[PDB]
Amino acid sequence: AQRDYELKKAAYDIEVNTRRAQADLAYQLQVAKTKQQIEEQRVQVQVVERAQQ
Amino acid sequence: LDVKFMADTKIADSKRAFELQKSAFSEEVNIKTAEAQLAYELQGAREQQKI
Repeated sequence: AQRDYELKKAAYDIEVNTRRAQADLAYQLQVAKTKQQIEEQRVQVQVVERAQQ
Repeated sequence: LDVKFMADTKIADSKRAFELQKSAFSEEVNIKTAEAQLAYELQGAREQQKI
């Protein structure tokens, strides 16, 4: 009876840990994507600055 | 004493069946325990790829 319960617990824990790992790291991925858009415009100022110089 | 030793044998044969099955069940538990512990890295390393 203990074994029958232990195996389902471990089986469900695989999915819970998997989904938690995804959710945990989901923030930094978007932070990278957002910075990707930002940096393009940060250095775009250099182009405009040089053009007036 | 003759009956004693015979009683001790039947207690041992009962012991035998139990410890044998504990071992079989523990193998299964131990196996899926490792996976439950390490799944965070299997997913973590896989997510660092996109990051």
